[PDB]
Amino acid sequence: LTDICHYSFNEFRQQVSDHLSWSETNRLYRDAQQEQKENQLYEARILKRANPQLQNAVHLGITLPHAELRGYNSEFGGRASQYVAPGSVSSMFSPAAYLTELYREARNLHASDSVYHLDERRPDLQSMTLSQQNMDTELSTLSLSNEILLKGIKANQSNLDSDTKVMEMLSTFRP
Amino acid sequence: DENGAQYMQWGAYRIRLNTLFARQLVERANTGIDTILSMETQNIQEPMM
Amino acid sequence: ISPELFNILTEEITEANAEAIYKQNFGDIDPACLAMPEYLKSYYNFSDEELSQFIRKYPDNELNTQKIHLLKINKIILLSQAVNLPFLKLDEIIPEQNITPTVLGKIFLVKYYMQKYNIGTETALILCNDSISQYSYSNQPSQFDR
Amino acid sequence: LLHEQNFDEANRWLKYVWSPSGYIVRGQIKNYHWNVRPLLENTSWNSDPLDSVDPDAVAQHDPMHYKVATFMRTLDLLMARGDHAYRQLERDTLNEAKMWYMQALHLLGNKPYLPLSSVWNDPRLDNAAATTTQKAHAYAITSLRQGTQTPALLLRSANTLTDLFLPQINDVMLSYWNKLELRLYNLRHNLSID
Amino acid sequence: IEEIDAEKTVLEKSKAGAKSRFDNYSKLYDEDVNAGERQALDMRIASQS
Amino acid sequence: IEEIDAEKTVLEKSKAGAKSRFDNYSKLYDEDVNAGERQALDMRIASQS
Amino acid sequence: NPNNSSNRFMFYPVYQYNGNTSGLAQGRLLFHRDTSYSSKVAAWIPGAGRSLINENANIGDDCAEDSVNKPDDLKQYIYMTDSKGTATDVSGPVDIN
Amino acid sequence: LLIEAEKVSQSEIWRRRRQEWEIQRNNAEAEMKQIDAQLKSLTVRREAA
Amino acid sequence: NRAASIKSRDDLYQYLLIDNQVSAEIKTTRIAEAIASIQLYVNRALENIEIHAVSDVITRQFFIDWDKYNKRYSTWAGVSQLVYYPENYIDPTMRIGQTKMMDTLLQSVSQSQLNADTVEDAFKSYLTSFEQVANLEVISAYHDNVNNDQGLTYFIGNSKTEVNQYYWRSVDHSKFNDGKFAANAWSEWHKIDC
Amino acid sequence: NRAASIKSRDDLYQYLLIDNQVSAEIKTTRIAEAIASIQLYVNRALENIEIHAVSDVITRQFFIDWDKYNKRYSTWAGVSQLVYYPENYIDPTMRIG
Repeated sequence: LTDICHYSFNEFRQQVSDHLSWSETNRLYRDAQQEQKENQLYEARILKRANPQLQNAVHLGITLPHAELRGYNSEFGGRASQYVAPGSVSSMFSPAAYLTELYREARNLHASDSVYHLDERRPDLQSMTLSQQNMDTELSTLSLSNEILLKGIKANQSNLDSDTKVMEMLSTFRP
Repeated sequence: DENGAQYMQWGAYRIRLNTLFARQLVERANTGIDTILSMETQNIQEPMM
Repeated sequence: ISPELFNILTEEITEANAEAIYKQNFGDIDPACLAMPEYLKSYYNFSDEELSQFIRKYPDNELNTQKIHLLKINKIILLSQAVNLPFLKLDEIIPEQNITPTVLGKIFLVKYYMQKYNIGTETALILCNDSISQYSYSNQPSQFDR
Repeated sequence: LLHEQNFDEANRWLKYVWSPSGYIVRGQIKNYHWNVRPLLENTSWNSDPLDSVDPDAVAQHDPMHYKVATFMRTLDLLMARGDHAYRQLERDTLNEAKMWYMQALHLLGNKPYLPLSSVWNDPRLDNAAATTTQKAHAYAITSLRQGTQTPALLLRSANTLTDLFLPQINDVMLSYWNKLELRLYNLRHNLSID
Repeated sequence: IEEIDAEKTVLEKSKAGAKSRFDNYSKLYDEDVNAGERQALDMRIASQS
Repeated sequence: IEEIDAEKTVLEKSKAGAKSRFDNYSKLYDEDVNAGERQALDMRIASQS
Repeated sequence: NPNNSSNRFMFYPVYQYNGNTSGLAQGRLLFHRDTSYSSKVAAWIPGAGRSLINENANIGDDCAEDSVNKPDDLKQYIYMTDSKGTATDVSGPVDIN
Repeated sequence: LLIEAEKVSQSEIWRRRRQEWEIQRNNAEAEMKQIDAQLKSLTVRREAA
Repeated sequence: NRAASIKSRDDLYQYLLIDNQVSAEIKTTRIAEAIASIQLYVNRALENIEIHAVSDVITRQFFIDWDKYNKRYSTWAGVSQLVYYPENYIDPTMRIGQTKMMDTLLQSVSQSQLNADTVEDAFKSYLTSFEQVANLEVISAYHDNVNNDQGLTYFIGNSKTEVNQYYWRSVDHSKFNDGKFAANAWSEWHKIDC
Repeated sequence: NRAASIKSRDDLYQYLLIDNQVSAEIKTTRIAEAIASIQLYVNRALENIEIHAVSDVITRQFFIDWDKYNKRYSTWAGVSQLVYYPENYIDPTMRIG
């Protein structure tokens, strides 16, 4: 249970006074093995379905309905709709790497830091949605760069209404 | 073993270390490659541990 | 435009002649499996991007829940397969889901202006004295926004 | 033998493993359809494929990937025979090309359909990146593996399990339908390979 | 004007020939060494070992 | 007009030369290895055996 | 059935009698399906006029109970359906022991 | 092992030789199509004269 | 903020993870830009150039595999596909864990002009080399650890020939479970030269 | 017939052994077309893709030699000529045995 994203130093800070260290590192290795056992069982379940297989029965690559029965009650159709050559939905396209890089990223510095990730520029990332349009279309990078700056200046520093207020006070600003 | 097997008695466990497959492969391998790669060659049995 | 297709598009359908002309146009297809859009994709032979537009989009939940209008969708599907046009237009042209041959005069006018002046499909719809559509589709901005 | 353009010998060497037409031994057609016995009966002869990154290890943990690999070898053989026929532009060899590509296509069947109407809502990044989703996910997979709980249907933990990503099908395998379909489309009109 | 169209055709032919050379040399360049050439380097280093 | 006929003759000559090159390289391409080259591969594999 | 089936998938029914070895309560109609989503499967007999339906159709094989134990009505043509893009023509019975 | 290395190296230089033969064949065929299209241009000039 | 030392525009680029000096000719998507921002942040965090890196998260499994697998999109996609679809990377030419038997077979078939009977003779030579190590007899052995449940074990092989070419192999006791060594706990035979 | 599951035009091609989607630019003879029909039928019969292949005729000598010798015209002509006219293939350079 969750002891692989929560490493033995994570567990060691919680477990200075709880138990002995040789028992802790045994727990670490056991749940580290348990993670790969999850990957093995879930994968050897789910790839039996993969629809370029089951139209041709001359393979005799066969599924079993027995353990298949359960995860549709558990994961609610997570095996049901497999997806085409990639888009914004797939487990192997850009938003998957993006999400699994966010939840490794957002704890590198402590949240009190000025250099902390969500603090340093980015409340906008946790607001951002994952649609197909965010994948597909190409806007100018400099346009988004002006946009994120207008967001941060309009946010707190002056409490303005819109971009025309920003342009007025930039017409004001000498120094 | 007498019949040609070898095994290590690891407490209550017996685990096989060699096989007589090359002995009984010779008869199958006489007439050609087709007989060697059969399912029939794959079902050659090995004696009791 | 074959004469038989002209008889299909010409005729008017009440509730009285409904199941008779249903069995004439579908044979023995049940309305239940005709209602689901997967057999529509199989039968009427369309893309699912195209199938976003017919009744509406459709997940396995009930969406744009019809009671029956299977004849009215049949006329407009066959017409669009003939004249090769999208479905904002054939929604837009006579939104009362009915056909009189002056609608066929209109559609000949717009197809002729397209060939004559070499313009867009919205643009000769302006020339048929019809307004600017603001409705968006095909993940693209509308006539208004473009 | 396939890389050296020697075709029928490569075909009879592939038939020692996976004959689609069934095997005949001394006049009698046999029942079985694969020639290697642990392919008939899946036998994981490597416990820990995720020790490192190795296609061989993951293949050893589940032999159905060896089945799929042999199948792709067979398709490569058939398309190569069709392509080498198709570059010699006499008419009977074009008919030969047509029957080879059709032989491949009825091995494959159809292009598979997926319902593009999906469960996927477009969530917030921070909601979808929740560690609660991951912890419930790992605990649920261990719970299904141990065999301990009662299956139920309620959208409480499915609020977490909705934002899991969906798996995608094999792109390399998807390439073959488009490739054979395009070759055969050039056959059906009077075009070349180019 | 008919002559000048025939000249556009002859430049189409030369363009196609140069395109074939370009693609073929790019293929033999990016596929830098074969399998058997690497096998030759394997056999030499096996002899050294 | 007599000049333009002589130009048709010079293109006939260049066409014949390119045709000879094409047929000769196609012959040496499709006859990929000789008998004696395959004999050399036979002698090497006999030495290996 | 080319009419009410969009998929190429079929049901594979085998009807079980009551009695002989597994002493059952009523008859039941087994079937296999490959559409993995759970549904209901209405095995409607045109000849007898009654249907055998199983709500929450299990994945793959399933147990669907016949109410009226009368097996002569299961001999004629059987129309199984999903009402979700799948129907299967069922005919040619064989009784076996 | 050195004998086997020499054998596989000789086969590889045969393959590279054959690839150069094929590039020469394609250049010859391209020049041939070029000269035919130039003949079409020249007979158009003849009609103009 | 005055806490963040920012002199120039490049300092602002390093603080905001997105570039202001790029000319507006460049077109990108949104998600790829956020990826570039996050990757640049992680690179600045691993170097300890931006101060006070928390060592608690750096020791996780993901960032040990950062520099090789997780830093780009392409290597991450390679690892993720190599889990679920190994048959795209299964290549029977080069297999990790290969004996010298298959090596001398491949060397026997590594030429251009291949006839079927050449393949047959190479197969017979491979069959003899398989015969030699299939008949191995164990003279004696030695266990590594003090007790039988852990540690390794080394065997010493005999052939059925005269002056012997003694062989040895190793096997682990830690990978034992359920009454049988998994097949990865064994090792290959090795030859002794003295 | 409803027994023959036919959805699309390619299904019709597989059922009738002759193509409807070929553009009319293609010219062939009659006998070569019937050959293509029969060869496509035999390929569909050997794969057991079209159901209920009778195993009585599959075991004959001709279909053991299908895949190598009898599937194309050219290999069949090669075998038939190599019976009656071996001297076209006698080459004193390479002799078997």
